[PDB]
Amino acid sequence: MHIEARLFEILTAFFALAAVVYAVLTAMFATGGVEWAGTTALVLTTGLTLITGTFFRFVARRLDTRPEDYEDAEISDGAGELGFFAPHSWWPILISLSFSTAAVGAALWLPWLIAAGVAFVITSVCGLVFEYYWGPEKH
Amino acid sequence: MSTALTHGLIGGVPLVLFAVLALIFLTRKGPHPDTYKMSDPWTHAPILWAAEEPREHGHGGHGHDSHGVVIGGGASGKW
Amino acid sequence: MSSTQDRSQLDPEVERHTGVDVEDVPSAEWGWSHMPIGVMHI
Amino acid sequence: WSDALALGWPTGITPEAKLNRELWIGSVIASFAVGAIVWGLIFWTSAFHRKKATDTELPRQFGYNMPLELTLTVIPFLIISVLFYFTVVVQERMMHKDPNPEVVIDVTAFQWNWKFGYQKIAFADGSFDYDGADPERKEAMTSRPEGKDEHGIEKVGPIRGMTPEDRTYLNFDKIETLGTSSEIPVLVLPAGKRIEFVLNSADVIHGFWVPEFLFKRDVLPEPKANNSDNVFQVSEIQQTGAFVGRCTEMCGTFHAMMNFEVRVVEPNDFKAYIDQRNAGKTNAEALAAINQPPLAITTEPFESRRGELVPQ
Amino acid sequence: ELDLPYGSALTSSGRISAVTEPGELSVHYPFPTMDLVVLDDALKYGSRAAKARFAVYIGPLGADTAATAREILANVPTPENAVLLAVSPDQRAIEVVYGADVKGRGIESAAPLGVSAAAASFKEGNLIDGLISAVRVMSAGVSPA
Amino acid sequence: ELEARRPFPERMGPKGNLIYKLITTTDHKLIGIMYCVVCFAFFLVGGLMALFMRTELAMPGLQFLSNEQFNQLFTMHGTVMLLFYATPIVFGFANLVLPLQIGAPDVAFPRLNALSFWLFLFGALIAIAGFITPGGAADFGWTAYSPLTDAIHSPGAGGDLWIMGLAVGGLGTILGGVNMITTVVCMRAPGMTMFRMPIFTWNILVTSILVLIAFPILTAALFGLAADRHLGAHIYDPANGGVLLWQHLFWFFGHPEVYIIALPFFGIVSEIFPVFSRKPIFGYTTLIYATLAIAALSVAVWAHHMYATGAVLLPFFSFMTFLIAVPTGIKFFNWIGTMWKGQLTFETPMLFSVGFLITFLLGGLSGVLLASPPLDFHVTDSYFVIAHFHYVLFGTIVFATYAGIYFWFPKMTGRLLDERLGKLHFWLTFIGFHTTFLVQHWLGDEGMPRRYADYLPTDGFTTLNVISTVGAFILGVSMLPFVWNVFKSWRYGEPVTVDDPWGYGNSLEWATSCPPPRHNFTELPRIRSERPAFELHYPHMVERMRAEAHVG
Amino acid sequence: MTSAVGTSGTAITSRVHSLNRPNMVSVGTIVWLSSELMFFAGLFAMYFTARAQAGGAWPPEPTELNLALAVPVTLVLIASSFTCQMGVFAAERGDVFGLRRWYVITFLMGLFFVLGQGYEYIHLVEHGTTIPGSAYGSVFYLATGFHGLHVIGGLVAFVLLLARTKMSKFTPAQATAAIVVSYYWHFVDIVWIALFATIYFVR
Ligand code: HEA
Ligand code: HEA
Ligand SMILES: CCCCCCCC/C=C\CCCCCCCC(=O)OC[C@H](COP(=O)(O)OCCN)OC(=O)CCCCCCCCCCCCCCC
Ligand SMILES: [Cu+2]
Ligand SMILES: [Cu+2]
Ligand SMILES: [Cu+2]
Repeated sequence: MHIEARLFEILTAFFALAAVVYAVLTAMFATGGVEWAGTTALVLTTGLTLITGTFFRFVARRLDTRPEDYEDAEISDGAGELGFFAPHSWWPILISLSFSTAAVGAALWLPWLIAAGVAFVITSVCGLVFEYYWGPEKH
Repeated sequence: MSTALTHGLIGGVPLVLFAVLALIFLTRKGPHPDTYKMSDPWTHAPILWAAEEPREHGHGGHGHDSHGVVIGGGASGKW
Repeated sequence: MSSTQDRSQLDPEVERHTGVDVEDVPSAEWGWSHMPIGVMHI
Repeated sequence: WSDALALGWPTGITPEAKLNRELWIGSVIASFAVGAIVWGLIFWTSAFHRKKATDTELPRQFGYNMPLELTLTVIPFLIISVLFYFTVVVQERMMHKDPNPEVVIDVTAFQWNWKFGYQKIAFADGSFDYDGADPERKEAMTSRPEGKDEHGIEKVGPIRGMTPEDRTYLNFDKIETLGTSSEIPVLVLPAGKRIEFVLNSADVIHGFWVPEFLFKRDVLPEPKANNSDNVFQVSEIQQTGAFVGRCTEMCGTFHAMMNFEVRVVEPNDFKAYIDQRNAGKTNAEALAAINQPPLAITTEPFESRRGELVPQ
Repeated sequence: ELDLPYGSALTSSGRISAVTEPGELSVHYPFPTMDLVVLDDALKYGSRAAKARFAVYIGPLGADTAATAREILANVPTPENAVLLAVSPDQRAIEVVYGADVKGRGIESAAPLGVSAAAASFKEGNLIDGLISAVRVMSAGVSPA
Repeated sequence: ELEARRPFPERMGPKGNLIYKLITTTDHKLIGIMYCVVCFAFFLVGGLMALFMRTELAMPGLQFLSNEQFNQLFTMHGTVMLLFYATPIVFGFANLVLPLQIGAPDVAFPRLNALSFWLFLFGALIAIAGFITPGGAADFGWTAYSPLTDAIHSPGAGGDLWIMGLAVGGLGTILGGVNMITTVVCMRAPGMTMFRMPIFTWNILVTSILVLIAFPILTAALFGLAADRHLGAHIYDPANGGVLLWQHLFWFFGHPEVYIIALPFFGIVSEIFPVFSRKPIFGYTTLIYATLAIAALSVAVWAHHMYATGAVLLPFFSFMTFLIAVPTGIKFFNWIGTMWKGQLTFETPMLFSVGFLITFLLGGLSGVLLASPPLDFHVTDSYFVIAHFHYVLFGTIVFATYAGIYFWFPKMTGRLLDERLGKLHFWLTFIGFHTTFLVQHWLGDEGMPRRYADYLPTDGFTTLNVISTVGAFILGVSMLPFVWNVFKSWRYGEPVTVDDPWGYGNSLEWATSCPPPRHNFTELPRIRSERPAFELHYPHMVERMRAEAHVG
Repeated sequence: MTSAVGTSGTAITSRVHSLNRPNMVSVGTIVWLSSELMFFAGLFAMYFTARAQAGGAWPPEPTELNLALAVPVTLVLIASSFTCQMGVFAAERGDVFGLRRWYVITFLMGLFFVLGQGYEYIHLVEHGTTIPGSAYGSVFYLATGFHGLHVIGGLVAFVLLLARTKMSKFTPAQATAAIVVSYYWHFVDIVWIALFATIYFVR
């Protein structure tokens, strides 16, 4: 994952430079000193990229070159057991509906509807997460 | 300005342009081959069509084997 | 494999011979499966 | 040719407007040259049809032209850097902030109309011993000794110890040319003088834009607390007459009904107008007295009726 | 062994992946799309009653027409219950062949009817319409197994 | 020695074979189709809002709209078209072909992308649902500046539903970004290195990062606004930096928003030129760097939408606004290079793809004019800006998306959209578009601020407004040929029995059956370069694609 | 149904073999946390703008931060992160019950943190400062209460993962689920450290 990590490393370098230059040129040459909104946003997007790139670099150093990341790799090299990918599931739509109920409860300031929507979101997320772990009924 | 004129313009210029462009384009020979006339010889390669109507035992090809043609009828005609 | 294949004999009784077919509705024989299109149109 | 090539930019009436128009003409010339060459490239590569003479042989299949990429990534930087230098030199004359304005107009823009205060007037030739009022700038410090609780809270106020319903940032003046919904305000300014505008918003953000000034600013509620340089200056206004001005930021429903006028009159006309306004008179009366149409001639206070099909 | 004249390649597995230049098509059938759809609808659900796969062979069938009809019926996925109507306008010939399972279900009695339906429309000058009519008549004749 | 194929492929399918998939579908290909269909529905719904604006603005009086009804129209039109048609359809296209274009069977978290679509759909509906309320939808602008959005101004429920509708829809966009970025990083073909995956997949990858950087800020800002509206939280009180805080917060999201809307369709356009120019994408390594630079620069040039406020470090953002134009220039020149000396055949995908170049450039050229604050002063918040970002959006996310739809309709349906109807649709769109917005440059150059429900007859530019309305109704009817084409081509229309209905395809998505098998592949070729499908279909070109490459 | 077409012990398995390839769930959760960092960036921007516009006395006179209570809760959250990491170490092993113990005490200490935050909230509220009562109070409550909502969501994730461990055999997939939950908890504690340094020390 060398290139995958390097992408975020480059983004982090650019965003760190942007945050530093913005902070300096806003602390001086601005109406009211540091803007404190653009500065913080730039600093924490630098943090976004830094976190992602650091994790990717850790993984790249922990991993031997994959067929995906290896030039001149044959298809048979990567051929094998791919992992579990969830087949059909109707829990995502229920999660979306529950979050929509909570959202309308927030918009129309209805605490009862907010509570109902949060309970439904908990239920639907529980269903989605447990979907492929619920054991057979024990009777 | 000339409420009626503006309404007619906004309602008609799109229609006139649509008609002109449709005449230009929709009246062009399509990529679909022209219908095969009976008088002309059959130039297209042999065509075999099938219904896919029934369920064919198992979907997988292996195991079907070749039981045989077992022809059980016939007919003929000359138009 | 902790499951046993099911088999059922459902008491049948129209003979589902003029109407819907298993190709269109897979469980035509198992219950009321087709409403005349005239009903929906009207 | 200049008017047509300006793409409908009004000929400015201030030195700043003229300079901005010249920069716009130059930038549009550059943009049209770039667009012409690129469209020529597109319509010339459209001549690379799939010629029927093309046998079973695919095109040159090259891609990956490093020197050409370097040339075409160097030249755009040069073009935009020249444009940036011109932009900076023009920007320098965006607010010269001359500490000796010849007339200061307090432009306070409330929900769906304007008000102009004439904060101060000080002609360079020597005249107009006039000044702003500011007795009415009264604060709303909610510094009660005690609130709902019995003791301890001694709440001062939410924001910097004050309440959002403060309005102290607003400035008020003796001569207020308030604009009513049925009477378009007409800020009258002397020709040939330096006019400063101190910009403020009573309720919400909106935008003071005189299209013939070739410049707009956003009147914000509390620009000083928002680090906004609301106040901006105009070195001169050469041409006299009535110039429309408009609201160019979201105000609410009647955002399109905030049109005003900036009528530039001669310095003697401004003398007479200010004297007659110091005397108890309205803006229309003062305009009529100085022999200039009282109502906004570039715009009307169009119907308060919600629309045409409303049954009156 | 040779792939299509241009742009078609044999993949890692058996399937051959082909291409066509952007302007043109793939099927290249010399019939209107709508009456092709009509004949497909016939073959598909006007034959569901028959429960025997109905097939149409417009290609030429030379030499002994009956025998070539047999060995092209062999290509139907399940010739056991299959009804192949083959028309060669290069020879103005019609040949209908049946599988062993589709026999005695009215198929044999419907063969002259289907052939006549095809022939009338063909002499009228409508190959696809004649094929559709023959399929309809034959499918009506056949009874489910 | 002959195959038994149906006379015509199945038109629609058996009763009840689709409804349950939509509810339970975990297939990205079908989810991408749901995105495209639903996104276009919001395009038609959002587009209809502009026709009401166009009809009203054709004449100086308020013929049939009210001031607030018109105000709700551009808020929801701008909102619907951007956040419910433009941003949800990049993940519609990503879900459509991004797993195909990298050799993956599915996305990283395929129940998550199903959630993302439903979060998009239901989040979008509750935002548009402000209309059914008596007050109306969100009256404030799409930008939704701070004090106007406070509970004091625009107190209605529609404004609140708009805020929460974006929060719900925003989450789906964020989650979708996690799938595409995780899919690219993790799920890839055994030979597809990061520098050999197609440009579109690269563009979506960087776009996903922009989504992750930008949208969470919006959700933070929206909750802050929602807290201010429902709790008086003084978060955006003007006495604080509220007015400039929201603009800083919003535009920091906003400008990346207009680039996640742009970069994906730069990839689509970049996918279509090489296949129809019959030559490699000119400067592949340069385009990926150009895309990377644009995303890096877009984050730090957000405030050039706030030049009029007079509260930002004006020189800093202008410089980077001129700096972010250069990479987009490199991308534009590379596309021409791809077209250069190529056997161009202007099928309906190229026709739209070339149209993108023509419309985008003029919108782009006006973009730098806006990058100059002195020019941005007079022209800010006027119809010149309305004409700028429509020549750029419509160019980038209508011309290109249609090119993507026309390009990839066979690859997702197995049927070819009619070429003649496609050409009719394009020229109606092209002729219609240039009519409606070209005059809007002049319209706004002279005094006419945008978001104006009515104007005086004495005010000039009455003839331009009707000309604009004429163009929009040409655009209005231009969607009839397209909908008819898709409607009669999904179930009918020339079937494609081969991969690459457009020969000379690349990106490995043209190495599978045009309706791809579930899990995208039965055959993954040996990936060697940026054009795997082309290498497979034309082995003789393999050596040439390496020999002629360097010369340029 | 002889033995199985898919020779897998668990109906649910890792999304990709993590020994040779990246853990896909970990990649996804790390990216999402990087996004939540920008969410908290928006909150921090609000707080810092309010701080800048404050007239010298940033926390108004009525408000008085109870650092005596804010330090114990911060230390408890740090301890929660440490014990969560111990639970992760158990998860890497097959120690189902060790993971359960570590995560249960993690959940208990996170709940204690939430309750302490609520105690400080009610104390501040009765001592004047409230969301509608002050700009400081409002920004502080917005930031700290959105973090509190994130902590509550983390607690929900913890209990949900424990329920999942109770219903199916421990596998690499479930260990990865624990790992990503721990990533979320660590992100939550890191943003809490940032918020604590910003509110109580930087002030
Ligand atoms: C896909 C959407 C998209 C894209 C690509 C862009 C691209 C650009 N935008 Fe865009 N912009 C918007 C969408 C977009 N914008 C939207 C939706 C608004 C909202 C209006 C508002 O609310 O204010 C907006 C507003 C906006 C403003 C504020 C206008 C105002 O409020 O007054 C400004 C500058 O002030 C600006 C500048 C730019 C620049 C410099 C580019 C450039 O990065 C790229 C385009 C320019 C080019 C020049 C490309 C062509 C380049 C070449 C051909 C190379 C050679 C040419 C040169 C070197 C000149 N944009
Ligand atoms: C993707 C983004 C996008 C797209 C595609 C468009 C497309 C169009 N926009 Fe757009 N527009 C914006 C984004 C977009 N716009 C934004 C962001 C603003 C600024 C908002 C603000 O500042 O608040 C704006 C502002 C804006 C204004 C200024 C409003 C004002 O300030 O008063 C106008 C005025 O005419 C306008 C017109 C148009 C027109 C005529 C089209 C056309 O190209 C649209 C084509 C029309 C259709 C496709 C409809 C035809 C179809 C039907 C009639 C069938 C209907 C069927 C059903 C409903 C089922 N737009
Ligand atoms: C979006 C939510 C809505 C908008 C965004 C809100 C974000 C806030 C997040 C966390 C805050 C938690 C801490 C809150 C407690 C802090 C103390 C305080 O707030 O002060 C007391 C005041 C009274 O003050 P008073 O009348 O002047 O009288 C003083 C008496 N002397 O209570 C209040 O209003 C506070 C009540 C606020 C409850 C918010 C619940 C949010 C749950 C939403 C669920 C998810 C929705 C998903 C949306 C898609
Ligand atoms: Cu206005
Ligand atoms: Cu106003
Ligand atoms: Cu921008």
